[PDB]
Amino acid sequence: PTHRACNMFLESYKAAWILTEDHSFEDRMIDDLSKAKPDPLHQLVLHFSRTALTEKSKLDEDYLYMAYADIMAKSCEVSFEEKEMEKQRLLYQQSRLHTRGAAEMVLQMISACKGETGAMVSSTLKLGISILNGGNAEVQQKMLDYLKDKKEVGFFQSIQALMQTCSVLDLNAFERQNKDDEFTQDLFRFLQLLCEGHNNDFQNYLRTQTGNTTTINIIICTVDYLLRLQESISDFYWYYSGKDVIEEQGKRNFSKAMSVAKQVFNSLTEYIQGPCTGNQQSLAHSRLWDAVVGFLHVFAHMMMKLAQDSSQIELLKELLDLQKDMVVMLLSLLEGNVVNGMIARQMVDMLVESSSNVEMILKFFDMIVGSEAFQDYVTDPRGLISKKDFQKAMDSQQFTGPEIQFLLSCSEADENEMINFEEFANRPARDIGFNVAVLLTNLSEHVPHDPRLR
Amino acid sequence: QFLRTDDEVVLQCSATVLKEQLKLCLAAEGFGNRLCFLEPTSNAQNVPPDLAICCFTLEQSLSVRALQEMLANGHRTLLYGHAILLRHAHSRMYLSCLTTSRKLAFDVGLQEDATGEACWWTMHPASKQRSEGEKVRVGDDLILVSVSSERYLHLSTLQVDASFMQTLWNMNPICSCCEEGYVTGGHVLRLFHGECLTISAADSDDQRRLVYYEGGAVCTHARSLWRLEPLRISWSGSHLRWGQPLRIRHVTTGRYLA
Amino acid sequence: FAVFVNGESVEENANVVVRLLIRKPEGLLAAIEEAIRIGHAIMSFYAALIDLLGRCAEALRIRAILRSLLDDLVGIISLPLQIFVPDHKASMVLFLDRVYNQDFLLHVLVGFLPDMRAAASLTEMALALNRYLCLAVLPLIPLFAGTEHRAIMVDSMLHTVRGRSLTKAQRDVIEDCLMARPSMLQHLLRRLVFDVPILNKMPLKLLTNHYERCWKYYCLPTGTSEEELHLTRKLFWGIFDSLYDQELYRMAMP
Repeated sequence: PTHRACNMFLESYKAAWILTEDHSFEDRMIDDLSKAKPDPLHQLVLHFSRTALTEKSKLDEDYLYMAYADIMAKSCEVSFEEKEMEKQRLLYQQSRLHTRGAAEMVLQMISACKGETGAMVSSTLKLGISILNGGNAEVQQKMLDYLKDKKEVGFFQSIQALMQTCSVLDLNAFERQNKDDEFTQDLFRFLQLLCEGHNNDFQNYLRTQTGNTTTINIIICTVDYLLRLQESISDFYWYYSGKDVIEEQGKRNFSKAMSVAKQVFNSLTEYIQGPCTGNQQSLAHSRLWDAVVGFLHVFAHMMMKLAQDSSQIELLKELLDLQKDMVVMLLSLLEGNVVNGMIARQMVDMLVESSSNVEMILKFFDMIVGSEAFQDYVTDPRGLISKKDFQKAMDSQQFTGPEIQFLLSCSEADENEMINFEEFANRPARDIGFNVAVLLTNLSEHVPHDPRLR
Repeated sequence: QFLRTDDEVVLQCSATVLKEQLKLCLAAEGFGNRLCFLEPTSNAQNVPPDLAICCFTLEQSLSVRALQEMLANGHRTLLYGHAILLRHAHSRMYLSCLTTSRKLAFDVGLQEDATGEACWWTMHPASKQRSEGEKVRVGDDLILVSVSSERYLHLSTLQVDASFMQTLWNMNPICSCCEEGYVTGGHVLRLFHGECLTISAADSDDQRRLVYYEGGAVCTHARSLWRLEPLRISWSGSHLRWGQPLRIRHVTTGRYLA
Repeated sequence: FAVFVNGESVEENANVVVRLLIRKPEGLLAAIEEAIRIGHAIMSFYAALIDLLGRCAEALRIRAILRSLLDDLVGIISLPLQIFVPDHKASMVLFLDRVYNQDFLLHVLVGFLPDMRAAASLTEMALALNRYLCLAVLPLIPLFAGTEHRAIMVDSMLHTVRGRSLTKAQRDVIEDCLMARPSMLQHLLRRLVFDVPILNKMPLKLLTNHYERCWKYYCLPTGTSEEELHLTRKLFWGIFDSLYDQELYRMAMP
């Protein structure tokens, strides 16, 4: 082959040395437009702001807007001292797209994005996040100002439906995949950053937005995504539940979902981290309580199932990050409460409805029984002890007997039949159980004399 | 208010056969005839339904894939996606899609075990409103589909059988559970005189229609038994209360006292 | 094309596909003849349908719900009884193979009969004969009745003497040896002894080679018509008189 060798070089070299750092130009570019009746970058956005408000119905893919959205998207104690110096330079840049009209375009474009998932919309979020990121209130104020102004409806009308498709792990595809959510993960962070720094004026806006003649409720919808995510993850459990050892792609694809799940709870928190009690009242009537139930079922079992060997722990560390935050919303779904408050009593309800699920998670926390045990029978210069000797050791120093077999399996079964103690202390895991213990006290302290809780 | 695990329930269905608006129980004695058959309910008055048999206790409500895992081996609310086991209240043999023609589609009928794919039945709602993950509303449209053959639970022209054609089954619960020591409706019990209520032994010239109090003998015997039937197809299982209508089916006769 | 791929089904599609086909587009045997009398493209439709269903196969469960439609059973014979037709029979056979015991052969027939018409290569049947030769490729899998039907199939082996499909028929002959009363097979082997008389056509000598491995299995039976086989042996010496392919043929002659 001759010419074919030419073209292959055209490909691989493009895959190779073309993909590099010259693309870091953009600050030089954005500053160029920031120079000196508006400066050009302001001119630039004002154009797309025009373009987005054109009545295209089906908003056009736009290879120019797509580019400048990314351009602007990448425009963004001593460690603290330069942190503010970074945060200022961040704030100086975040304001650069803010004093200029870009704050408005993002939100506008999305209104034109409507039902579309069409790539360009993904790039807008990348700008709509980068403008925020730090929670920059000034934008966040203006970004609100735009909406009660226009009362355009089509903003949320875009987002609502946008989440209704959005993406899910959906198992049926997986088997087929065996032989997109990054955009979902992105968007909820977008919604999060609309509520970063607790804008009760704005947080309520998501609850109902009174100015719009329509009243979309993002929250109940953003929960529906979670409940929608729930079905997959729960179904994703049972599929590997018989397979014990997990596929790397399954180990990977699951993590991809957890990245999405981790984000969504954060949004639920930002809709509630502010003590905006009416938002959580909405959420209290939500099927989110059912949503809470199921993750625990995941957590009841996926967690212990991950708890078998070192290869799983990476993902197991991921799931613990998930459960960590999951109570953080559930804790924050409480933070402002009367003693026998209704919102609390409902989480009094879930723990009993999820009885066995919440039981199993706790037994994982017995782990010190994660350390002291071998001292009673250790012998052989490496921290080793035989699994049977470790079993005989556990008869006394008393963890429940059915669980005792699990510790061997949860160990390592290293070197034929012997077990290190120090390796067998990883589970890190403590943060959840802190938060659980917080939560379970937080319940007993807010709601007492409810014996099933006690 | 939502359908749940261990809820006594029956498949009410619906039909407008001829002109009669014929809703009906799906039931079989099980014993003596495992094949299921109709127990019509549109005439819940002059010709009362055999409520004793149609009752079907719920057992478990595993997810589809979850159910597939249980094959490889807690009053939970039902959800529109789980398959469900369906215990017969009487024979206790669980409901299934048995293989028999009656057209080309399998007859409904009981197993003798929790085991096997036949036992289970996915619930797909038809309505656009209803969807997966929703707590299953009482009386909403639902379509059972046997996991064993994935035929819909069809009401063939009348006899029930699984078939690829749908039928809009509806399912009103009898009752959740019971508080101990208190009488639910649909229950079978003796009525003690403080000694007990009874009838005559079989092959009496009476045709066993004469009614008696009696002590001894019968008090252990089956003829002493009496099934209460509060007069509703739906929440018949509600805790019994005086001052509400309730025909008293006798047990051994199957006759109503009158 | 959606499910059959290179051969064995991409079941991941096929399950769902059959689930959809089961649920909507619903006498499926008499209708065949009703169409044959008369329109025909609807018969091509049911044939494509069965061919489609045949291209897919807990999956053993789905195989069973497909078993709901051995209803055809001898539709292969019905399709055969129609002899514009053979394609349909090919579908019936692929379905029969994928979904569905040597007893069954007796009433699989009479496509080997039809091949007798094909031996004289000189309606749409002449255009269709090729499909029938293609049919010869397909099978490849009281006892006296089997001796009769095997006499007939052996007559089809005589019909075998397209050419690559004929090599597949040679595979049918080698299958006739390896699968296996045996003595009637020795009579058809006498037919192969006359075929040996024809040999010394070289492919018919390869038929004499399969007849040689059959002669080895018969030697196992040996350790009547056997005298005729000795005549076939001296005829093999005449084959030695007849003289690369001849070398291997000489080895089978040994």
